[PDB]
Amino acid sequence: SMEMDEKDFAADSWSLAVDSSFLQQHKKEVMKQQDVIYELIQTELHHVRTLKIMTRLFRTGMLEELHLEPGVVQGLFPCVDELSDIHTRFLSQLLERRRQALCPGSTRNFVIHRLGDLLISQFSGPSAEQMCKTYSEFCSRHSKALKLYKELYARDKRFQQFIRKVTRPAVLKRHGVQECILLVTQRITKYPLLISRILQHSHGIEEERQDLTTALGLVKELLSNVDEGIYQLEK
Amino acid sequence: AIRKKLVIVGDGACGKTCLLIVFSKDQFPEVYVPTVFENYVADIEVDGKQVELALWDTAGQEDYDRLRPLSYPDTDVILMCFSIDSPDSLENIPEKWTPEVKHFCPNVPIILVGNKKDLRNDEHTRRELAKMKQEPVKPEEGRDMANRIGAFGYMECSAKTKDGVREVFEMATRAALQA
Ligand SMILES: Cc1ccsc1C(=O)O
Ligand SMILES: Cc1ccsc1C(=O)O
Repeated sequence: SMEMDEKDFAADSWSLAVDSSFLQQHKKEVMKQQDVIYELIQTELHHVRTLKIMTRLFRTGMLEELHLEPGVVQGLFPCVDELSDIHTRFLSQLLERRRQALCPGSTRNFVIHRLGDLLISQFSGPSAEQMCKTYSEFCSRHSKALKLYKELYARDKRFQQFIRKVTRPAVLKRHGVQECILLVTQRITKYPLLISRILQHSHGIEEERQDLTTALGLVKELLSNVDEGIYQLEK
Repeated sequence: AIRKKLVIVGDGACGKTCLLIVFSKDQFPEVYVPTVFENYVADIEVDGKQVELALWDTAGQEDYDRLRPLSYPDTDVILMCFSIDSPDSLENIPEKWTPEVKHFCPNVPIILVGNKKDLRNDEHTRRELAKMKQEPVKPEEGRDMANRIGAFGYMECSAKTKDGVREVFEMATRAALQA
């Protein structure tokens, strides 16, 4: 994670992130729409940070300090590079939308009016196929990854010391190995709740209401396809 | 501090997400109520014992039968939620949620929780429910269902006012500590 984006999403809401003189200029319904879009981006930033802890802190640390066999590390962190690629690209598109919407002279005041289109692109065509394929593989390997972690922690002394060392800082409190795996599995089922609530406050422009409606249907088709393609693997 | 895992289950309108948010901040959000809950590790001290209680929500997974059980591995305590303003959510407890939680979490204590107790004497709620020949769930109907499903205990709270919230999570911690 980078300081610029962490500071831009430090506040608990869009209403507390923008200047109060900018907030006063907007209707209550616009503020409600913007608060939900801000939560979607803020939680997408946290999700990409979860994936970076898995690849750079856990996976890479095990390869370079413990000299663990790549086959074992792959079993602990299935599809983390592909997941990182999908969500960093989605996040870049979300943050670019906010950046274009900024008022000149400001790094915090903005209104995002056209999210639906970005959501239709993310959850359709090649990117939707890559999310379905990647999450069907990840979620089928989820139970095996937890069992493999538990076996290593209880039998290898060097592994246990490495875990205790890298998870000691207060910024890793919610992000142990198993916690990261479940945070990733649960991410995809958060999208319909966020999109439905953005849609609830996006009736002002009929084309945006239609775009959000299509995006919601696309996300549900994705989730149904992933759910149908899962079978827990066992070692 | 020992580490324990709590999972909250129940219908989409049972108020499970709001309950996790209000407990983890010790505040009913005064500006924006978040749509989603990611996770949280609560530092709880109950009856002299210090515990790290990891909190998880199942909201959004209700229609996905193969994704939902991935939240269950190594759960130490289940909070099974229903809304007091919704007798229909109490009806889904014994034939839908209870068999699933007993299959994926055998021998794990279940606390049955009646959320939104502040709505029990709300006029709007009593008027709305009467149009479908219903009424807010009575405390004794909650106790009977808890006894029926073999729940560890029965508790009530209101995420809106915070009443009973701390008590639910402290009891859940005690239940997770038992053999
Ligand atoms: C056996 C084991 C290994 C890492 S966590 C854990 C547990 O008991 O939950
Ligand atoms: C998916 C699940 C649910 C309860 S245990 C378990 C596992 O695979 O370890």
